[PDB]
Amino acid sequence: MKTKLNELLEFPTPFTYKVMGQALPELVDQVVEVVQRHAPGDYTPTVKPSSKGNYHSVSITINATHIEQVETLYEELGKIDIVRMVL
Repeated sequence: MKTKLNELLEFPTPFTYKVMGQALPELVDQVVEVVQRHAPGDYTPTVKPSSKGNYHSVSITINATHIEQVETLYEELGKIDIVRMVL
């Protein structure tokens, strides 16, 4: 595929990302749902206590076949109105 946004080189590379922000219970649900719909295989975000129970920093693993694909996947899981961010 060649769209210069979700697919171009067609090569699934390991993207070590960290979605840090507010502690969201649906974060792991959207992380595995958006990472599977775009890249083959199920993945999850390892949440860790960074500052408090209200704010959590998770490490999401993703094998997006394109560079910009992992960017849209982060927006799909981090679309909450609260502070959402990714490494």
